[PDB]
Formats: sequence, C-alpha cells, structure tokens
Amino acid sequence: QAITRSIADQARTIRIPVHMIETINKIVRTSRQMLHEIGREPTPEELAEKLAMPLEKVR
Amino acid sequence: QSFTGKKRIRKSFGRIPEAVQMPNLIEVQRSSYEQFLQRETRPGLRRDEGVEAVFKSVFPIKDFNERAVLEYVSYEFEEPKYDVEECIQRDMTFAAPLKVKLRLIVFETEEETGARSVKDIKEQDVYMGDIPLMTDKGTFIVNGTERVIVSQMHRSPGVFFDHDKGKTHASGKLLFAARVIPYRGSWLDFEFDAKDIVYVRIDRRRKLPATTFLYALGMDGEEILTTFYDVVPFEKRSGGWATPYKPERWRGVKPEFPLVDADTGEEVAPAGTKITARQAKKFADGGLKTLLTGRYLARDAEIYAEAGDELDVTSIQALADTVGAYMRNTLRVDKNAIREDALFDIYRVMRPGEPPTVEAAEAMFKSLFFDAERYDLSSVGRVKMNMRLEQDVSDEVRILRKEDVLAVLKVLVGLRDGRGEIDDIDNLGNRRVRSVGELLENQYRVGLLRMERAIKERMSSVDIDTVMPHDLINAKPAAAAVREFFGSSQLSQFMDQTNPLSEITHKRRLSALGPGGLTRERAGFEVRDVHPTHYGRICPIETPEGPNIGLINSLATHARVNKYGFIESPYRRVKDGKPQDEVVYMSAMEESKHVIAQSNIKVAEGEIVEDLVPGRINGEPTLLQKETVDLMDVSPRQVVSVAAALIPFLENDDANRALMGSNMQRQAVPLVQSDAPLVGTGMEAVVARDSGAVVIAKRTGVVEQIDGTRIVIRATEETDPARSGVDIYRMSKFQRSNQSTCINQRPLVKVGDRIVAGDIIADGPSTELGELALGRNALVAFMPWNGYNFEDSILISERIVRDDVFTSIHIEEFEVMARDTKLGPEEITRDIPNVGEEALRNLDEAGIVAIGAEVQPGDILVGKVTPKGESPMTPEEKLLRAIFGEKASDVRDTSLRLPPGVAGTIVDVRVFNRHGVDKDERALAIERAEIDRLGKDRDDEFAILNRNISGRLKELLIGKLAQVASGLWWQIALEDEKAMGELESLRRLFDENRKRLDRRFEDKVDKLQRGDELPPGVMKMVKVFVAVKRKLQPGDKMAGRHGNKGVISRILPIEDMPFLADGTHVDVVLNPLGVPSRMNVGQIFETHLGWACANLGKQITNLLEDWQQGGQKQALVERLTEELPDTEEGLVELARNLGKGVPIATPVFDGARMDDIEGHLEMAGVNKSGQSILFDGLTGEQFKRPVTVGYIYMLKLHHLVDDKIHARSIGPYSLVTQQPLGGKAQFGGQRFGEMEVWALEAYGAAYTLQEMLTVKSDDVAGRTKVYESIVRGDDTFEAGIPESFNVLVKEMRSLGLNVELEN
Repeated sequence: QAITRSIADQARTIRIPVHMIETINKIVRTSRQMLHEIGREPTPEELAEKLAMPLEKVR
Repeated sequence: QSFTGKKRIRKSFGRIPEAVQMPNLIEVQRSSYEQFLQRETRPGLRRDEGVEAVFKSVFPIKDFNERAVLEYVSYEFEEPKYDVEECIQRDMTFAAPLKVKLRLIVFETEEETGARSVKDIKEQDVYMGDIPLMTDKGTFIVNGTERVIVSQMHRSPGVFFDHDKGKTHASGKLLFAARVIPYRGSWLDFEFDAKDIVYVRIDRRRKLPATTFLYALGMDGEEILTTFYDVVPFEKRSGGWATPYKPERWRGVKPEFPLVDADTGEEVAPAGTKITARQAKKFADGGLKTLLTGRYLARDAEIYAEAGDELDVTSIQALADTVGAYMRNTLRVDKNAIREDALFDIYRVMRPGEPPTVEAAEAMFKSLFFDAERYDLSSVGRVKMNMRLEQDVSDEVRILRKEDVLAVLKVLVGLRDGRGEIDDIDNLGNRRVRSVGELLENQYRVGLLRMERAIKERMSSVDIDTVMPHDLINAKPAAAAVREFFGSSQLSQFMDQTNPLSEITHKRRLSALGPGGLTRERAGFEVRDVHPTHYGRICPIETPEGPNIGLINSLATHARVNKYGFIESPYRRVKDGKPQDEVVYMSAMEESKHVIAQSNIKVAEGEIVEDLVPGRINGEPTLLQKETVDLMDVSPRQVVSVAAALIPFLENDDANRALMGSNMQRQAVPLVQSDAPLVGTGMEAVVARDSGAVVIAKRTGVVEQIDGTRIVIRATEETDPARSGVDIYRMSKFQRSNQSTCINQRPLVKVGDRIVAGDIIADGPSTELGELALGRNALVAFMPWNGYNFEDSILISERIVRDDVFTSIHIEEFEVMARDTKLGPEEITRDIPNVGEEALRNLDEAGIVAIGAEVQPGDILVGKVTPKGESPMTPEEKLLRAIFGEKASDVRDTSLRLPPGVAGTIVDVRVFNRHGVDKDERALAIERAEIDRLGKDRDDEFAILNRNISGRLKELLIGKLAQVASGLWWQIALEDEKAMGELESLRRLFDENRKRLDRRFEDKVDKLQRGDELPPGVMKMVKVFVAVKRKLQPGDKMAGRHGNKGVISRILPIEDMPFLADGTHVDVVLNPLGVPSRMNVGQIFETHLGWACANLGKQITNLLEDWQQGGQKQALVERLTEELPDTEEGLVELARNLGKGVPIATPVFDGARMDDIEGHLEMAGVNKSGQSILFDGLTGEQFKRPVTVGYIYMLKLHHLVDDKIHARSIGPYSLVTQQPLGGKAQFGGQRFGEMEVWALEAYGAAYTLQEMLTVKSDDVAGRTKVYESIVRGDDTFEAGIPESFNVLVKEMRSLGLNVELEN
C-alpha cells in the first residue's frame, strides 16, 4: 500500500493523483485482458463502458 | 535474356565466370528471419535456433511455493491483420499476432502423491503479441517510413587470446590476455602481468588470482598441477649415484650435474644438443644416468608430506618418505587456499558492498557461470571454443564447463611462449555477424525473461486450481521489447530507400555498432581496418566515409551467413590440377587451413595450365603452384559488395576513391526516364531483380493488359485447375519512399507479350528494362570549361535539364495533427482568421489542399484552428482593433505550411479521422472519393477475373454453334454430366475466390468507415503528400558513377557547351584534374567505353531509320554484340533501346582491359586514341588537343541543393538556452562553434564575436533590440549579458558555487 501510494505520485514527473493512477491501472488492466481474451485492441470509447464509467472521463 | 536483356542486350566482358550463381541479395535477412519465424505446421516447428528455442527455454516455469508449472506445447503463427501495401499508408505496425499453447498442471500434490484432482492439463492459449513479419523485400515495416534492421557484427562467443602489443607492459613484455567472451553473460579475462602470473580479471573489474577461480570450480590444489607437472625418476641415498631416471628432456641444457651412464658414462660436460646421448639412452634400454636440488617439488604429495612446495633442503626426512612456470607461481601468490576463500573473493569482486557468505558466494559463482539461465553461451560460442581449443562434443551444453577453463588455461600458458598462434580479436570469422533474426531473438528472450519473472511474481497470489486460463501471463513486456527494437534501436534507426540499390546495400549492411557491439567511439583504429579473411565475405571498398568507417561495411555480393553466424563466402572447390564444379561456402574460420586461389586465372579446358596461380593460403596472398589447391574463388566480384559491384572498371579505380563512388551508388535518387548505363555492370540486372519495388512475374502466362496502375497476367502455359488462377500485379504508383523520394514503377511488358516466371515485369524506382539505373547517361567532356569545374564541381549543360533527364520527384509528404489541446478541441476547418484570401486558394471545404493543386513554398497546406486563452492584451494592438472595428481572434494560427522550397504540386492528401467521430463535417469528400476509387478498382479486378474465367471455361468447353448460345457458361444445356460437373466445381471455386476478394474489400471499407488508427491525443490527422519536380539547378551534388563527385556548376545553355565533331553538345563537362589527384582512371576508361557504346547506338539507330529490321542490321548487331539472335520480332524494339548506346555488362574485376576498349573503339567508329575532337561552344574553336568526350553514368545524389540550402535571419529559438534552433528543421541557424569562433577570434573581428554570439543568438533582450535597430536604419546594437551566460551562471548557482557578478 505504501509503494502503490508513493509510486502513483513520484513516477510520472507530474504527480498524478493516487486515484487517477489506480484508474489508469484499471484501464490498462482491462485493455490487457481484452487483448488476451476478446482479441484486438478495443477502442477508447469502448473502455469507458467496459468499466461502467462516464464515456468522456475515459477519453 | 528472360524478357529483361532481350531488349537491352549487354555485351559481357568477363572471361568465363559461371562458377556459382550469386545468392539473393536480400537473402541474408530473409533466411535469418526464416529461422526466427518458421511459419509452418508442427513438424516444421522443430528448430533449435530461432524464437521457438528461446521461447521453450524461457516459457516453461515452475513454482517452488505452490508447485505450479507453465508448460509450452507450441505456438501458432497467424496471418498479419494488415497488409504491407495497407500498412505503409496506415503508418502502423506490420505485425502478426503470436498464439502460444499453454498447459498448467497441478498433478504434483502433497501426501506423497503425484496426481491431484486437476492433474490434467488445461491446454490454455494466450495472445503473446504482434511481431513485425519480414516483408518479401525485407523491410520490417513498424510504422510509416519502413525501417530495415541492419545486421550487426559483434564479438562471436568463445575463448580469445589477445596477445598484447607491448602497451600496458612492464618494459616491453607481452600480456596474452586469455578472455572468453560469452554470448550472454559476464566476460572473463585470464591475462598475465609483469610478474608472470595469470589473473582472472572477471569482466575487467578486479584482478584476483586464477587460483581462486580454480578453487571455485573445485579442481585446484594438489590436483590442479597434475596436468602441469609429474613425478621425477629420483632415488634415495645409496652407493655412488643411483637413480632410475630416463633421459628425455636433457637436450639443449648445460650439464649442471654429472648424469653420466652407469657402466661407461654419458652426458658430457659440453651438453650441446644431446642428439647422440638421447639415442644412446633410448637404445640402451633406458637412459640410466648416475649423477636437481632447487627445483619445483609441487607434485602430488598427509602422514609424511605437507601442503606447499618450498623445501630449500637436501631431501630431509627421507624426502617426505623453462616451458611451464605459470601454475606454480599463481598457487603461491594466492592468499586463499580453500574453496570457501575463493568463493568469498569472487563474491567480493562481483558484489563488494554485499557481505559474502559461505553458501551465498558459492551460489553467486554458480549463477554467474554454472547457470545456463544467466550465462547463456550460444551454440556458436561452444563450437568456436571447441575449434580454438580442442574439446569433446559440447553443442548441447552452453555454460563453460569446469574442464573448459582448465583447457583454456593450458592453451594460454602454452601460447605464452610459442606453441600455437594467438586468436586475433579482429578476424571476420572471429567476428560473427548477427542479423535482425538473432537480434530480435535475443531481445524477445529478454522480454520473455521479464514476462517469466512477472508470471512467477503473480502466480504466488493467484491459485492454479480453478484459475482462468492465461490470466497471469502478461503481454506488455512481450510487445514492448519488439516496439523498442523497432522504435528507437540503433540497428533499426533508419532504412536508406533512395533506390533499389540503397535498399539492398542497407539490408546487406553489417554495422559493428549498436547494442551488443562497439559504439562509434569504441571502434578505434583496429576494427576500422579490413582483415585478410574479409576477402570474399565483406566488401572493403563500400563503407561510409564519416566517423563510422570500417564499422558499417556492407556484406559481399556472394557472402552468406551460416547457421552459427559466421559469414560464409562461396569458393569453387578444385581438386589436384582439375578444378571441379562442387562449391561450398567456406567460413572464415575454416578458410585458414584451406588454400585459396583467386579467380581471373587462365584455366585450360580441363584444368589450370598456369602452374603459378595467385592466391592466399591463409589471408596473406602468395604464389601457390597448380597443385596443392582445393579452394577457388567463385567470381572476381566476390570481394566487392552490391553497391560496389555496379562500378564499371572498378579494378581501375583507387581503393579510396572507389569507396566514395560505392557510397554514392546507394545515394542516388530515382530519376524519371532513367535508363540503364551504356557501360554498366552485369550485377545491375541481378541487383535490380533481387531488390524491392520491382514486380517479378510469379507466373508463366502472357500479360493481358497494362494500364500503369496495374498489370494483369494469365495463369501459365501449364496451370493447375484452381490453384491460383490469374495473378495481377498492382503496380506501385508514386509513393513517398523512406528518403522522401519517389517510388514509381512502369509496366515495361507490352500488351500481349508472353513472360516466363521469375523475371522483372515492371521496373522500379530508377530502373529501365529491368536493369538497375541509378541515373541517366550524359555526354561528358573531361575538360576544364572556363573554370566552372575548377574544383571537383561538375559543369552542366542545359540539355540535361531541358530534356527532363536528371529530375526526380522527392515526395515530401508532410504530416499535420489536430490533437485536442487542453484549451478546447483543436479544429482543422477552412482557415484561421487574419489570413489573406490568396493563401486560402487550392483548399476545399475541409481545409486541406486539393489533390493535384500546386502549393508555393509557405502557402497554407492545412488550416489548423487551435482554441486557446486570451492573448496578452497590448494597448497599441487593442487601439488598432478598436480603430478597425474587428475583434481579437481567440484562436491562434497554427495551420501547417510548406517550408521554403520548390515543392509545388500535391500528390495525395490522406486524412485519418478519429474512430469516435469520423467524417462528421471534415474530410467527407476525401473519404467519398477514396471509397469510389476503391469500388472502381474492385470492379475492375472482378471484371478481369470474370474475363479470364470465361476464357478458361470456353477453352475447356470447346474441347469437350457455341457463339449462338453465350449464356451456357454455367450450364451445359445437354446430357453431359461429368464435364458439366467439373465446370460447376471450377466456377464455384472461382466464385469462392471472388467472395474472398469481396470480403477483404468490405473489411477494408469497414475499417476505413470505422476510423483509421490514430494516436490517443490527435483525432484528425492529415498526411498531405507534396511532390517536387527538382530540376538540375546549380548546387545539386551530381556525383559520378566511380566516385568523382561534385556540385553541379552553372547550367550552361545548349549553345555554349563544347561542340562535338557530329554537332552534338556534351551534357556535362567534368574536370580532368580529378583523375591524377584521386587515382580513379577507370572513370576515364568507363567514359571511353560509354562513348564507344553511344557511337554504336548512333550507328545502329542511324541504320534502322533507313531500313527497319534490315538484313544487314542484324549483322552489325552480331558484330557488336552469342545470345543475340532471337527468333522473335523484337529486333525492331531492341534497336530502339540500343539507339541510346548499346549497354555493356562489364564485371567488377573481369571486365574489358585497355586492349578490349581499344578494339571496341575501333569497331564502333571511334578514334583509336579514345578521345575525340571537341569544338568549343562559348567562343568556338577546334581545341588543339584530343578531348575525352564519352557517355559517363552520372547520378543525382540525394545531397541536393534544395534539401541542403538554408537561410534564417530569425527562427524559433530554444528553451534551455534561448538560442536559435539548429539544422533546417524549423528555420535553424548555422551554429557558430568554438572552432569556428576562433576564426574571428584570431581575426580582429571582435565586434562580430561581440554581436554574433552576444546579440545575434543568445540575447532575448538584445536580439529584438538589434533587429529593431536594423529595421529602423541605424546599424547599432548593444548586448551585455547573453542568455547563454545567464543559463550558465544559473546552473553554476544551482550547485554550491557562488558565481555572481560584481562592479
């Protein structure tokens, strides 16, 4: 928890927030699982509904 | 001769070269990747070398905490999702997905049981990733501007013995550093020192003794000297001197002890050579001598003996009941006598900070050398070690065996003083060449090791029982490795695609730099040389002239890469006297023992009759007799490369000037209407046929129609029923090459001309009639014309620019983005406000330039409207806006514009809209026209397919009044059933083919309508392809074919050029001074041969104009050109191509000598002197000297004047220093360097230096001041503190320094 709490801040050079880091990690994990099971890379508009979040927020 | 020389018959000049046909030029990388990607069924997947081996070695893993194994069955290769022709435009990765089989089992259970409830494997499958499948021409398209991976030449794995050349020595002694270079691991150095001791300098970190290394292996102490010493036949105290010794090593040594015979005596005091004493001892039943003390007694010797050998006594206690002196010295200098101490020393050397442990140190050495996971020495390394130092079969084992280090130490101590030659570290065979295959294999192995580490870290958390298949295996580092290899790797840095020769020479380029080898600085003067073994395998002339000389030398034309990695050049094997036909690619390692005799030797009808044939037995050339010859060179051009093989009379060129010409053969832009050189080389046809951008006839049938954009060909003279049908070759139109040049193809085949399979149908960029044509042949006069060619500059006539003969396209294809910035989404609408209507011309409603509309330099190309915040409100600007009534535009002008140039017309404007909202209000007409043309070409292909299908069906039905019933193509309309059934089957197969084509086209249109692949930020990307028509303006680096480069001089009119005897004016007037200075006299011989060919062409075309296909014209062609007589009626077409000069295929080293060129000039109506009378053009006077006026093959090298010119008073400045940017990228400025500022410093021009580097560039507060002063009229300036000094003092102030101005 401390590494994930600190890696999410002092790793991007811009100090991305912890919740945004976890959201982008969830997005990349969903994209990886889709590439592994479904097939080709999904569109960014599809990842918004794949995680049950706003379509504009994922963009 | 195969529809490529019949119209361009080249009179060959080689004596009789037919030893071995040269392999495919791109075959190096092709065969490399074809052992990295099998791409076949299961029995074809058995490959110990390639991605399969590394995958099976890294994919299977185990879990020591849960007993979870991840087995590998096999991987299935799938077709690429995007085609090469479709991937070049999309600018995406031309890669195919990798599907590998997985098998997770939990059979190994607890309770002393070997089978669990889920013991059965699951047969999983995971999407590994997409790898860039090698194109048929070897391009490896990772994105737009396809980059081919150049082969690398790293140090081959294996033991090395680099005898020092006196450097780093005590006084003058040698070192003999025995170093074994592993394929993947840590290096080892067994070098010596002035103290005559072997030190194991592991990875050049420390210099610990080799006794520690031997203790780490276990064979050290009382058993290490077993192979170094032995027992002596000495005795104890007794009557006289009793000893059962045998004299076998006393020769050449003074008799320090009276070791006379027992009965009579021997071993006289002289002790000269002991030639008779040894024989007497051998014949006397042993050398029983009756006689030292201060010798070495470190032999095998715990009750009466002790450790160490230092007595200094006379054999007390009953003696414990100059070639080799290295092992005994190291055992004493070593302070560690226990294996634990050696392990601790090794751990301290490798990891000094970490505290060494008993088991930790032993585990470190094992993981470093005894572990195949880290010390992954390739099979080539093991075979090279077995060849250098003889050992048993060890092809399977990779890590250095404990017995291998002993043999290495023994061979090192033997080679310290003679006893075999050292292993040169600068040998071609010693330097194995790596290609894109092995490089990608190694980097994919690294990525697979990372993925295995990730899977081992992730499997401990997720249980293997009832787990989702391939849920723990990651795919990011798998594709990330190949992305980095094709994105920013030094080997994948660029692909020189200026012409078909540049692609071949770039694909056949062995670069010694990059990851895994010496960098550009690391090379030094050693590796920048050419070794004798380089002969035949790597060209010594074609090499870059810059700092990377000797490091990026291209592979030879005949050289091939063996499975191990060494370059294998062909050699025509010859028996005693009679040279047989059996050929074998002898590697450089095995070439030393074999004696080689060069080609171009006068061989008789059955054998060689010279008896003094030249050659080299091992590197050094000598004069070997007719006998004792087993290897012979295949062809004389085997030493030269592809780019160098096209140099006519290359044997006449200088060794250095040929490097300049061989480098510019690959640096010649593709010219429109470019024809083959009249004095070219036979290699040109092979390099053009075995290169890219040239369509080769994959079938035997006759061509049906030709419309430039495509070429349809019949199936064959004997085609299968439904194997492939007809094969249409979509001719590549003018697309931007990787060098921003044109790539155009012309259908050389005519309508209704049968073409066999394997020949070039349509020429590529800079090719005519199939033969490679880097440029156009222009009439040259090697005379100084009014000083316009005083230096190496090349004078030019207006005829070579008026006739459009040296003009290329050079499609720039600028790119624009529409990324949604934070201050509102960026727009690509018609135009930004505050812009004149003159610049908005040639723009459609979308905002891009109309396809085919000429755009001047600086005109609006794509209107980019980028919303932003309110700019800084200035008072004067606000007053002006209020006066004019307009409102301040909230958007900033960011529309893309053409840089300063002569680009003009626009070829193609591709728009890549985002997948979300594409074609909503922009680029609608573009996509509409795209789909219309796509449907049109699909309909044309369907129509031609139906036409050939109906033709084949009619041909099949006529044999089994059909004109009155044309609709019976699908029905027999009779009682026949077998023929009707066969016709129905063929028609259904052809309908399936048509349906597959329609499915591909509908997939393409659906991908286009759904939105092309765009970056995550930009939503609409416009790739406008602007094409130029650059003429021969003064400044173009028009270099010759041999190396006589030079900027084009002032373009003289076609009236002022020097007149010839026939009235023709030479197109170029070179300088004759370049020949004596740089010995490239072959350029003069090449020009004489070109003049002879041009006169022959003028004689034949003047003979055909009076009588077409005359009976006497064939006689003259036979006299000049035998494969000439052809039964076809192409003689009327062959003369049309020969009228510009009968081409010649002269070999690189077996071409025409002086006598051959002389006879050609005599038979071609040319003056026997080679030169010709040349009347002046400026004033007009018969020159009082024979002037050389020939047809030299000039080029149009990419170093033009347009792409190199630059002028920027004030452009965009940098950020770190606030200086003007460099290069011609964005209005750069010529950097005024320390060595170029010293020119003004030594000069009295200090005001310039007080304004060139003070107020000109690095004064943000002084640059604007000086510009305003210059614009006002006064040439006054002021600059106290430049921005350079400001940033320097700020950086110095960043540290503990106190840099601060004063007074």
